[PDB]
Parts: sequence; structure tokens; C-alpha cells
Amino acid sequence: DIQMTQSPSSLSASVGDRVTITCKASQDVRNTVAWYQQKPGKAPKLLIYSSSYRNTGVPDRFSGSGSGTDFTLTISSLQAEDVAVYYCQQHYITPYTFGGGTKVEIKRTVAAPSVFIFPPSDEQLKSGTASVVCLLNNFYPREAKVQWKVDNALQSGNSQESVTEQDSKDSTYSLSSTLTLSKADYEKHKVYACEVTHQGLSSPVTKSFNRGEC
Amino acid sequence: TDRQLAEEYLYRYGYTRVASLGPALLLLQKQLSLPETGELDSATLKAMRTPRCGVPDLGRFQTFEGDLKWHHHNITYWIQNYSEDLPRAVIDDAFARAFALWSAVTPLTFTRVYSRDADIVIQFGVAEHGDGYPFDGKDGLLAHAFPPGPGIQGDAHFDDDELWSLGKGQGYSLFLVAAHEFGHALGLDHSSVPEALMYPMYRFTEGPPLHKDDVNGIRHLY
Amino acid sequence: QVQLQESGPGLVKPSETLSLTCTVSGFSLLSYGVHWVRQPPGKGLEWLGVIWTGGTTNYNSALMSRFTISKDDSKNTVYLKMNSLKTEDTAIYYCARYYYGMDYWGQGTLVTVSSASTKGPSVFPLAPSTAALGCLVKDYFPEPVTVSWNSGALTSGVHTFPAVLQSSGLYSLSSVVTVPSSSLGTKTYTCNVDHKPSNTKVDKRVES
Ligand SMILES: [Ca+2]
Ligand SMILES: [Ca+2]
Ligand SMILES: [Zn+2]
Repeated sequence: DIQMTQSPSSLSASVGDRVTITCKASQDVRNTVAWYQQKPGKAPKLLIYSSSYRNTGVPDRFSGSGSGTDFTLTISSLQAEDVAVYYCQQHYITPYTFGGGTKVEIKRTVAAPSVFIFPPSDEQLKSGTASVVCLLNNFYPREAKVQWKVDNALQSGNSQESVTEQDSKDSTYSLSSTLTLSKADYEKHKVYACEVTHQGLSSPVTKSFNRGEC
Repeated sequence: TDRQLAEEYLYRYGYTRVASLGPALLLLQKQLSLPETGELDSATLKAMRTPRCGVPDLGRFQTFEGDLKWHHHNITYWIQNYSEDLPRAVIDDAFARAFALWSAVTPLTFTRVYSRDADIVIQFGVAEHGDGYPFDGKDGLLAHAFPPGPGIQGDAHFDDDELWSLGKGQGYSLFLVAAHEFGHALGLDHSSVPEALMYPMYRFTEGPPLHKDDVNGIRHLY
Repeated sequence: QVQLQESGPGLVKPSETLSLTCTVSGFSLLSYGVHWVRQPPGKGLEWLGVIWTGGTTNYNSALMSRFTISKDDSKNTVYLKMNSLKTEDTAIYYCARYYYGMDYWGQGTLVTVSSASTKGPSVFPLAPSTAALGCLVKDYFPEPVTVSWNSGALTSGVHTFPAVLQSSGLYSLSSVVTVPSSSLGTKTYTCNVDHKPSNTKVDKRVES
């Protein structure tokens, strides 16, 4: 088998920067290397073929070079819509092996999250479980601290988060944290708070609600 | 290890499925214009060991798409890679002089492009090279091509396990093999006239590659 | 217009056999090769095999000959049969057309290798200057789940979060959308949840 080694496994750059991904082949693979761009939830897109040829409908900033064992993909001016994982593949000898991917992300200015909290729906409580959801909407950078406070008492191990991939227009992330108590344990308390710490917030933003009302 | 040589030649090029081995050898002797004796004589053995085009003589590789002729006249080709045996400019030119043979007698023009959109894509490769049709190593079959049409069709492939040259000296003439193969890529099948270009066996010639049977064959097409 | 699409059951049981069908349109399997590529969620692509125009195949030796490809050129279909399924075989499977590169790909179909039985979601409204609302698709197996808003109308501001696996063994996700708070009575906002492996669709409207 022929191994294809992509470097780096991820990179973070700014709009306008020039980006360079490499792909080393364990043995001579001639010019038969192709580059794919794959956006989340979507199939890969042929980007470059035969090392250096640009598939139809691919902007001029995408360029490929190389021959033999060492191949390079270059984005000459990275744009916000170029966030994706980029794979290389050789088709000189079966198995037509792939590289391991290179995740390309965007640097941008700090953007504070918009915080919302959603109490459990009545329809759900009519089943014995309550899910309290907290939403951090369109923020940057990705790192954000979300801790739940029920009756000002910090909670732990009864929530779990989920983060979208970087938005292809504004380069922001969005995050949801879901606190799950049982019906009985939900009704033992009053104030349900979601405290959010992030670099664009000078001080923690808290969003709360009182059970027997909202 | 001569009856097995015959069984593989006959199978590969299509005589076996069309057909004792006598009857199949009789189809081959006729199709190659040898003395039709029906025996694995010396002349048939000589022919079976001569280098030649890999395209079958009866039948095809497969069922293809379309009516196997081009329905436009601005034919575009792509030279996808090169052999190390000749300067790129010499290879580019041999393919140009190979296509010129055919334009010289048809309503077709050949324009080089740099895209996998080309109708004819030219590629050098060895053993399994990305079609289902692997080459055989040194000597034996030297190349193959496909009838006109979409995708893999119209393309021409050359066994890079060979030594590619031009005039005399050693190696096979890239100009002559390409000219034969582009015949396949324009719709022609193999001729049975030993001195025609679409004759499947390789013969070095100076002077005109094209023979009466080729220009007549290309004409009932375009 | 070249198109490829994979179809086949998502849930299969360990040690049993999977069959996916790739239905092709816009080109001829007599002229192009067709390849199978898989990708475990969140991981990278692995090449599986190819069936060439003339019908011969080649398979990745890493699949211990469990995997085969056949086609029907007339009906424009390519068939993947993989038996003795292991857990490791859970992935998205793609078929792709190859001509100096895989230029056209299916949309990919997820194949979850599991003994567990399928189970459909429960949809609850996430409901409370910009307002935010959404749906909570809770307790389903296996993946995937499709959420659209206003039957495909509403697109901007929609964020459907990646699924989460829970101690019950069942997935759960949320779709949200930010909207102008003025338009809260003037317009109605409906999420359309689509969990196919259980063959359940649910439309939920969200209000205070
Ligand atoms: Ca072609
Ligand atoms: Ca050969
Ligand atoms: Zn020939």
C-alpha cells in the first residue's frame, strides 16, 4: 500500500492569508494526485486533479503543484467560505489511498455570543424528564465556558454540549448545552440559570428563568 | 508452452468466444491474413508473438455507449502524461503528426487542450493503469484505445513498459502506434490488410503510414 | 446533469450483510468507473473498491474479502455487498464517478452496525431585538435526523447542532433559528423533523 501523509492536520489562518497544505507519498505516485474539499454534512468536491489541474468551477486561488512524492495545495487568498477538510488521494496504484485530511479554519475578530435559555416544554414534562437548553449564538473564538446554576447552586455532570462547525459566512461558532433533570428533580427548585463566560464578554452573561412561571 | 500461448492469444483478441482450436485458429489466420491452414503452424506462432495493438480483433472490450463515431468535428485532445523516453516536445509533436494523418482525409480538426474535458485523452501507463484493461509488460501488446464517445471512450493509452522511440534504432515508434491508436479513437476497427495502418501487428515503416483501406475506412464514417 | 445516489438500509446487525445500491443518471456506466468510499463520522475517507467499465473489480485488501461490487449497465445501478459486518463498518458510504478524479459523488448514506432496535424521535418546542426559537429532537436511534424549518423556506439563522449520545444509548440534537422579534405573531415558525430509519416525520410549531 501507498501511504499519503498530509501536513498539517489542521490550521487556522485569516481571510487573505496564503495557506499551504502538503501531502507526501510513501513512494513515487507520478502526477496522479487529486485534492478534495469536503464541507460538513456534504460529500467531497473534486478540487484539483492530476496534481495541478483545477476542476471546473474552482476559483483561481486554489492551485496545486508537485510530482513524484511531494504535492502541495495552495490557497493564495483564503476566504471565509473555504473552511472545510481537505483530502489528497493518489490514483497510481490500488488501493487508491487518501491522506488523513487537513482541517482549515478561519481567524477573525472576537465576537461575543448571544445567549438564550429555553425552559422545558409542558409536553415534555408530561413524560417525566425536563431538558433545559442554553444557546450561545454566533461567537468567536470557539472556547467558551457554560456552567449551569440551579438555585444559584452549580451543577455538574448533568449537562452536555454540542458545537456547530465554523460558519462559512461569518466564521462564527454556535453552541448548545442541555441540562437534563428528572421531573421530580426539576420541580424541587426555582431559578434555572445559564452562566456563560467568553472572551468577548467583559463579565459573565447569565440568562435565567423561574420554574413556576416561564 | 506453445498451446497455452495460443489459447491466451485467441482468448484475448476474441477468436475463442466467436468460435478443437482448429476453427478458432482459422478465424485468426483469416483475420490476420495468414495462410489459413487451421493448424498452430510456425507462421501463426510467429504472428502470435509479434508486438501488436491490444484492442480485440473480433468483438470489443465491452459494450460501449453510442454509435462509436464523433458527432462533431472540432476534436480536442489532452496529453495527460509523458514517457521518460523522449523529450516532451518530441512527444507532443509525434501526437500532432499522428493526428495530422487523419485530418488530412476527413472533416475533423484536432486541437490540443489542457483539461480532462478533452474528447481524446492520451495517457502512458503500465500494468493496471486506471481502466479495467491492464497492460502486459515489455513487448506483447503495445497500446490500446477506445471508440468515440463519453468518458473513457475516445481515449488512447500506451504501454510505458516499452521503450518508446521514433525512427530506427531500438524501441517502438510512438508516432506510428499513436497513429494506429487514434484510428481506434476515431471509430475504426482493425484492418486485415497487412500493409494498412489499422492492421493490428506493429510494423516499422518510413513513408506514408496511411493505406487505401484506412482512408476508405475512415470515410464511411465521416 | 450527472447524479449519483446511494440507497439501502441504515441499520444492519453485526455479522450480517449490507447491500447498498448506487443509482446513476446523466452518464453511462459503460464509459466511467464507479468507486466506493466510506467515512466514519468525524473521521477521514477510506477507499473501498472500484468496478471498471468492462466489469472487473478491485477491492481494498483491508476488507478481508467481505466486500464485492457488481453493476447493471442497462439499469444504471452499482451494487455494494459487504458481509460479516463488524462494528468498525459504521460509516457513511459514498459512490463516486471516477475520471481522472472523483468528480461527482453521491450524497452518502449512513450505515450503523448495531444490534439495537430502531426508535423514533420525540419533538419538543424550544420557545422563550432578536428572538431565538427551535426544536429539541430527543431519544432516537440510529442516526441521521433531518431538520428543516418552514418546509424548507427558512434557511438563514438555522443552526442544527451535532447529535449527542446519551447514557440511554439514544441520540439527541437541537435545531435553533434567530428571527426578528417583531415577527413573532405576524409569522408562524415550524420545524420539520425527519428521522427516516424509523419512518417518522413530525412538524412542530413553537410559541409561548
Ligand atoms: Ca474521452
Ligand atoms: Ca507491453
Ligand atoms: Zn488496434
